[PDB]
Amino acid sequence: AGAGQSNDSGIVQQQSNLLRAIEAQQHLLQLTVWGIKQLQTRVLGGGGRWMQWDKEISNYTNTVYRLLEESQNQQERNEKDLLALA
Amino acid sequence: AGAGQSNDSGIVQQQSNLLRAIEAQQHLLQLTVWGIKQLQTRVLGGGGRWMQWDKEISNYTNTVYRLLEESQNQQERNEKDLLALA
Amino acid sequence: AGAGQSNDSGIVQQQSNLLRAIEAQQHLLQLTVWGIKQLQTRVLGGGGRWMQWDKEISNYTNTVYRLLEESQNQQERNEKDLLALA
Repeated sequence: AGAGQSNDSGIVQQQSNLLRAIEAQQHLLQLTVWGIKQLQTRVLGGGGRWMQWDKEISNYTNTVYRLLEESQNQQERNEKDLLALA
Repeated sequence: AGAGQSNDSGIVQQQSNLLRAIEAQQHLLQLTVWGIKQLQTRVLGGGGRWMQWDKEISNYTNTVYRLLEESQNQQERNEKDLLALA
Repeated sequence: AGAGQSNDSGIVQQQSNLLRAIEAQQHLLQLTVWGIKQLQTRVLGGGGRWMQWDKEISNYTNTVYRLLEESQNQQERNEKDLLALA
């Protein structure tokens, strides 16, 4: 009962934790993309398949962004709902 | 009570969100591996430590895959169980 | 009721699953950083912006680590709390 609330609070906290981890990993991913681009641009050039790659990176980066936004909104909703619990 | 159900529904939705985010990040990871392979193959060759790297990438990619599969199954189970709630 | 416990157990299991996935992806990330470093060191050298990059990678890697540690602790707490449920 009170046991239930504490558990729920712990699970909601845990979702915040995991969201935070995925966010930091997204920044790591973008840092790796930067490094690869610095090498590809310098070593390879040249265009074409790398244009495919660039757009593919962009597409997936944007879906992660949208997912993280949706997850942020859901997190605040969940935290609000947790706080209204009897 | 009904408050509890809404919270639970929100937490389950949140797990789906995070699963989706991790899936998209996995695709980003594979895109970065592709780019690194394109450079390594071209610049470095050559074999050996990069064979270690390739198998290491494969091993970890496979555990993520298996984890995502297990997570998908768990998600459907959770969603089924949520729906059976009184 | 018992329905509630099973759901909660499923959600806690699901958090463990996602934590595991993020952990494996972190190892993949470090493997990609290794490969990029092997190319940058060989092709580019040279220092400076790559020193920025190295510290940036380090900073974010450390926050993921700390987040994963915090998430591990939260997971054990949640699992303990789940087990004390009536």
